[PDB]
Amino acid sequence: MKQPYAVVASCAYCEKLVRLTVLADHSAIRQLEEMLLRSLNIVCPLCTLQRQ
Amino acid sequence: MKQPYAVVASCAYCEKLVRLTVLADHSAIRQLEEMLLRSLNIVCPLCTLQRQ
Ligand SMILES: [Zn+2]
Ligand SMILES: [Zn+2]
Repeated sequence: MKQPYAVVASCAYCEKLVRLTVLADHSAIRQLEEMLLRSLNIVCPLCTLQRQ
Repeated sequence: MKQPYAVVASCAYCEKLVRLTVLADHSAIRQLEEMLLRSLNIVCPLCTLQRQ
């Protein structure tokens, strides 16, 4: 069962919160949240272009 | 070494392309791309709110 899930994480560069939605099984969401702890950061729309 | 990486994937709901940037080590990016094959989909801004 894939389910919709709201990901919330601080931008790599500016620590603004970045919100994105994914559709994923339980284990993928658990995996993603584990990645977000240390190994992966998401980037906000402005920093994704460069200027904060 | 974390590096910036442009993720491109089709929206779960509408198959519009969704682009996001992450900062991640090699193995995390490999892991993410593996997830995107089957177990995880990202969702575009409009579908993230509901109306396509
Ligand atoms: Zn930012
Ligand atoms: Zn969409």
